[PDB]
Amino acid sequence: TLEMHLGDLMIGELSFDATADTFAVHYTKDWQQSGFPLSPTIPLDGTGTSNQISMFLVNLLPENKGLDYLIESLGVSKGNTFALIRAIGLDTAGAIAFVPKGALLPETQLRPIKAEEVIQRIEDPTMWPMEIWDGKPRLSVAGVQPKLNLFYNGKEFAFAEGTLSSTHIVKFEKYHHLVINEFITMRLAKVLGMNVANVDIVHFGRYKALCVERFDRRNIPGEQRVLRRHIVDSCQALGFSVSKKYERNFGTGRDVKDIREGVSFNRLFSLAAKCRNPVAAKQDMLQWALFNLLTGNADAHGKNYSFFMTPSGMEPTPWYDLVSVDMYEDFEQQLAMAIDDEFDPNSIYAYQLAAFMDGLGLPRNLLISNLTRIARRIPQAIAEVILMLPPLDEDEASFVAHYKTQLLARCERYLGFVDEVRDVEV
Amino acid sequence: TLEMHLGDLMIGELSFDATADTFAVHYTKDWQQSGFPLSPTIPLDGTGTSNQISMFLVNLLPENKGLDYLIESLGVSKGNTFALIRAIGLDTAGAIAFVPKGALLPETQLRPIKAEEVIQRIEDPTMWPMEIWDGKPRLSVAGVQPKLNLFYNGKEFAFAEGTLSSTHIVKFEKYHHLVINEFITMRLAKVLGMNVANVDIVHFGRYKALCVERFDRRNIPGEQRVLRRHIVDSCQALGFSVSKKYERNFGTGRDVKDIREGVSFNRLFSLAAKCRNPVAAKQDMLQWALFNLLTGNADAHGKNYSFFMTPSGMEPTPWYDLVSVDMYEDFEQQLAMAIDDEFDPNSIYAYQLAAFMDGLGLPRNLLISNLTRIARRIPQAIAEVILMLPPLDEDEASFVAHYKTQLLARCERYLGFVDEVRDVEV
Amino acid sequence: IMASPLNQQSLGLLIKERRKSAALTQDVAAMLCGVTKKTLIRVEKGEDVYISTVFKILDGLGIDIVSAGWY
Amino acid sequence: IMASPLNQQSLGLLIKERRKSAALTQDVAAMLCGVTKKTLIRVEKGEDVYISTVFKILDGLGIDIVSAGWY
DNA sequence: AAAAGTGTAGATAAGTACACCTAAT
DNA sequence: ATTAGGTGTACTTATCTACACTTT
Repeated sequence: TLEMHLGDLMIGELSFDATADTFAVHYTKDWQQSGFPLSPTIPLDGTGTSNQISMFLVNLLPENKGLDYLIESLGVSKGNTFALIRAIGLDTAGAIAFVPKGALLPETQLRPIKAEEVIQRIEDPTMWPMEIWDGKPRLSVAGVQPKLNLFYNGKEFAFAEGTLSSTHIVKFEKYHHLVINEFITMRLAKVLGMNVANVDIVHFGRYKALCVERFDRRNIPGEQRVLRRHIVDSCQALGFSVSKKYERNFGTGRDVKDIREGVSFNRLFSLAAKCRNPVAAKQDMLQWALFNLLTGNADAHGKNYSFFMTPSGMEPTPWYDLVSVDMYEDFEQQLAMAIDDEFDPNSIYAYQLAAFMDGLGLPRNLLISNLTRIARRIPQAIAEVILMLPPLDEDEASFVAHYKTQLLARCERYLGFVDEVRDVEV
Repeated sequence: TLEMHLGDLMIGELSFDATADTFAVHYTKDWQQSGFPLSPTIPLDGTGTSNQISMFLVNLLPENKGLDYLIESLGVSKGNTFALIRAIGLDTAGAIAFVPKGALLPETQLRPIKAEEVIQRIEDPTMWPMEIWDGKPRLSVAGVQPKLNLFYNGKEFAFAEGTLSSTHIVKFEKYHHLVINEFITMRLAKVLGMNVANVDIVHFGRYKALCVERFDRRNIPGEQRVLRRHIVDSCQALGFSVSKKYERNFGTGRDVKDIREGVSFNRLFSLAAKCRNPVAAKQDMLQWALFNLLTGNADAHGKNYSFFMTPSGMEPTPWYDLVSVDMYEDFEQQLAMAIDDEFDPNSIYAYQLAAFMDGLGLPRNLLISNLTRIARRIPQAIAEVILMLPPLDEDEASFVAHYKTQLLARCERYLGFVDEVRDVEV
Repeated sequence: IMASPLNQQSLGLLIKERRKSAALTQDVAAMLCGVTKKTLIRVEKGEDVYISTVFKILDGLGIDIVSAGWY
Repeated sequence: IMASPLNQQSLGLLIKERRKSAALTQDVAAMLCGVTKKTLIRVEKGEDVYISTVFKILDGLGIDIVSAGWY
């Protein structure tokens, strides 16, 4: 049994049955009346099924070899969810802390970090990759993107301990020009007026890293605290296992290609009903899809889209993990979520989009409007983004040139057939 | 200064300024939030004007020489409102009791009444002659229909003292065959399905009297208490002086015939807005008017129509004081409230009703429906009412025969021209 | 019993119940509300109608409808 | 702002404010709600409309509307 | 001897969509 | 140069005033 602490307040209890190997969640009546559930699949009345609770908890864990690091510190079995969540319970995705009864370390301290300590990990002692090689074959999402969640006051980075938690996520690059890619993409998103997490490039030694501001975390100047806001990804919202993050959950094999049990665009838009403002949500989701289509992000999947949980309803979070995959040909280029049963970005035409919107029960002109708006604004936008960059070498410059060219190419390509969309017969 | 008590609870204070000769009413915050005002013209915030308060308080007093009786027991001047209300405060129209601070006499007991005590009052004074006042009166303010408000448990009558209050009104007849008239009229109303107070004929010695059940008062069997519910007449609702009870408040003089400052049907229906259910109210009022037209009641006036006061809004009370004036030719036969500027019942035709409904902004077919429904139902209804009568002599029988004949005559007369109404050009 | 969230149907039902609560015939209530009883029937059954109608009947019967981070 | 009982106009105003709160274009919000923007303009201005439309936009924007002795 | 709740029909009137164009900032 | 708007047919629909119907 573990107590659920939100901030300084206890919202309920998570009980685990060792013999039955089953999970249960029960909430305080105060929270039942005034509060909100962990996810839609774990209601306040305590009717949450063991399965949904388990999957929810699993979805909080790392999806990469980094997990195997948790096995390095932990002395339990891979099949043990409880101990793992108990280990990382104090700081995880979302605002929920899982605290053993009568255990609190309020008075703890900060652990300032000097650049050498950060650089020390890039040498990959006590850290992934090891084992620097993707993939078996065609990647992705692991393990080539080493990351560290840290507390950032605007000056110095430090490790969060006890009640304190990391306010930022620092992403270090090994694979070529990834920080620049995500930086340009995220800034491009923000410039276009999209709702997106704030990103800044930070330097450690000769290495560049991407500092991302957590929107589910807010630091208070003038005192010692870190404010958390609870969130859930689309897998946790739809009650899907982490394996279902991709629409095709059994892999890219052309044998299983026809089997999609995972998160799709329909399943995503279905969540608009649970949002405080369904229209706005669908708008955000559609712009997310179109944006990922234009920036050539094929890795946009279930856990890359999340919602703020509130008593009134769900709210969409700012976008995050926006990257152009089209740049890298050593990765998988087929979309995580297909457009009207088409996973090939190059096979997308007026038909796929027309049927895609028809499949959502939404007017096509909405997509025409939303698509035409962005693609036309990108050329002037991408320019402003490049100027936000720090000093570069020639390779990086060539990469950014290639990026700009590819982006403009996609923009033109899409902008080419948009008019056909209205008159298509699906 | 007098405290306002509703039931066992103090709902506020009525303050009187002796020097300024002005009235003021201020309420407790509990009552302000959860309660309702004395009338619409005396709001809970205590902004009620001295004028409206005065008129309201005056409207509670007797309109007949009985006023001079309360002056006989109290011994004060006519121009004194405070002392009179202070005198009768314990029992008045409505649920409001006006109690001097920290003063209660009664230790309430019952004072049983034997018929002899009644006959003594039916006998000379005990003043109720009351003619000839002044003045040769006409309209039913004339002379005396002596009544006493008394407690009736269903068996024995007793005087209400202290917190206890009269649950019934016993009306004694002097003028010929009035009890039978009101009885037949009220019972006819009830038979037709209208909302009306329940009436029963009671006998004292050789004298007949009409026992009327107060709808603003409810007695609890099994215990000693009397529950009051606050009400207001249309004069108190519209904030009019008692003099305005009749549409023509300056009398029937042909000089003042064109001057009507008093309650009219328009002014009455205007109150439908303040009711919890305006439609039902308008329905009740319309059926009230039509019923009074069919039964030939020309005395139906402002103080003969009242509303229950509740926090949610006003509700119409059951009808009362329904009498056929057409039977008596020694009284004023012109309507208290005119039909489209026509005070003569004999001059009422399709035109007057058409313009009457047009003046209310209501469809004529409504009046056609309500009129046609009743006028055909009266013939079978009046028969059933006669069977409710006690043993009669020949005079009474002749009176009831005349009544029935007149009623049927009116019914046919109205039913004659009712169809023309739709095609009328006003 | 009263369901809090309103839809097109439950509104019509609410109206119907408030009408029958006042023991009013459809024709009378409709007439007084300034609509034909057929329209009132359409409204009661939750069928599509002009909002003005709905508000005529609602305002008529005294029915009031109202709009309902961090840590 | 009004916590008071809603009428045809204040409803349109409420919708308009909830729309502007979401920073949504009329065309976009209307399209997503399954109506033309002109209709949405009619609704926002309190002009007469089919109740269905009103409920489409209301349900779209996630607006919930609810129905509000003896002494 | 109905009553209240239904539908029917022509006739009036009015909403919706669909896309083009306006006026400002 | 974008959002909140007014146009324009062609279309679909609600409203009204009676009559007549199916059940009390």
